[PDB]
Amino acid sequence: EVDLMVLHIDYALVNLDFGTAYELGKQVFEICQEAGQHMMKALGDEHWLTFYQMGKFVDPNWVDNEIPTEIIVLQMSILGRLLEVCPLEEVEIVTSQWSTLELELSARDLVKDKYA
Amino acid sequence: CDFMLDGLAFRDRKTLSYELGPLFNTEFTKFVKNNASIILESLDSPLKNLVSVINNKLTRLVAKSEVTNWTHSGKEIQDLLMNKQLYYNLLLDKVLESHISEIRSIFEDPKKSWQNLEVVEHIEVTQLPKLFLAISQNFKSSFADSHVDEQYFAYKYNLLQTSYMAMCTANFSHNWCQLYVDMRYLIERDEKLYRIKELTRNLLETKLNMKYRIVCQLIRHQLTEFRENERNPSWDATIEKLLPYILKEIVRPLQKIRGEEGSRYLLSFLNFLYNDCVTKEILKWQIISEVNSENLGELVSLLVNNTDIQLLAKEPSYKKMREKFATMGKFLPLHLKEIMEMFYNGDFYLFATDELIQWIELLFADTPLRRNAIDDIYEIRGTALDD
Repeated sequence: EVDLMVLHIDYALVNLDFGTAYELGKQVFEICQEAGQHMMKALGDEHWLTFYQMGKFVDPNWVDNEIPTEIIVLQMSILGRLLEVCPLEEVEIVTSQWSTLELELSARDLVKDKYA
Repeated sequence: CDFMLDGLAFRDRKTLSYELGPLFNTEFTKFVKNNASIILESLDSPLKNLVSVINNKLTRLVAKSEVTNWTHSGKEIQDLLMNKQLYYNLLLDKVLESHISEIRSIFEDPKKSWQNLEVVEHIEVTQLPKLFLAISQNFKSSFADSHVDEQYFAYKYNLLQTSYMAMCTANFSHNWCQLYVDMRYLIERDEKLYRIKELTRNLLETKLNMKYRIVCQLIRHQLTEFRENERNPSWDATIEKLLPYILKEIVRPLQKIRGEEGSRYLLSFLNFLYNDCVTKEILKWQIISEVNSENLGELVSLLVNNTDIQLLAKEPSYKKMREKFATMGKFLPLHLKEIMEMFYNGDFYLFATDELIQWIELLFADTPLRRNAIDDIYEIRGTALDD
């Protein structure tokens, strides 16, 4: 079921449905969190690449090709939760991406947000 | 691979490569990686010779098989085989893996005994600072007899710091200020955590700027309501949304910070709230009607009356800003004569001369009484600067 749902998340990224994608992500995360540790490890070793791909999603249609601060914090939380159970050999890149967001996060005008 | 090359037919080899060369690539790669220690243990070894053979042979397999669905440049194997000059970066990376797995398991505790927060001088701080300190101990200890360059250790150490803080923030989605105070305690325990300090200041600025966005958007929406509607100002956004959000998401957490940083961010927050959210925003108005002036007066009144922070009552800036704001909410619905005579009393000592003139112009229309008032205030502030 998680497999079908992550497939759906994948093809929705193919469809750019970051909303529904993140919703199913909420869904599957909470599903596994009350499923168990084995499930954490399994989903991790099976689809951390998926989660990474989609935590590094960029919409070409974004205003000025700039990521919305809402989407910024969204992907930020995404990477934060991922980092907890993703395989070790990847901790760097995601973290970089994390900082990649964070620095960008620390580089916008928040009161008058062009991307809100 | 021998049976691939010299044992299969062209189409056989081709099919079988097409099918498993991806798996071949990934599995042989990950094996070499996991076994990097024993293979790069020696400079020249039948193991390294054989593995270079296998790499060349797999490359020749990609070639002879002429496969595209999977490719194997072998360049990675060539490089790792040539990765003889580090011999410690691999070990340091294994140490990194151990430490990150350690910190992960640290968060994987089902009993959540690490979440048990202990009051240390008075800040409640979880047990995670101690475990992170210990992991830093273990890592600096691992670097002791490692010949790793001191330029890769700093990057990997800041990477640990960043990853760890991201882990915690993910585990501190709602008690983020507790995380902030725990890491402030860590900084007080170890000032060499500059990545930690910059990141925690950045995420604190992030959260405050986020609620600042929320409150300025909600304030601009309330001012939009005020400019659009004059009968029902709809204090709902203020009374049950803005004031409680401020108290229990800003005031109470910033007090929980409980330090010069807590008080300073409270003080900056009420700068942004009194001045930036309201004073600057109200000053941006074009005209204020009598009913709109009464509504702003009431808003300002129940703000100063609803945002008093007795913790900062001793702060001269707090008192000055709150008195300026309360006297704003006072003089908003008053008449020009009252304004002039309470200015003669000196109550506008917190208001700028130009700000006061703009206030009178936005409140009171084009009248010679307003011109007298403005010239009186101007020249009073002019003789007040020659002494």
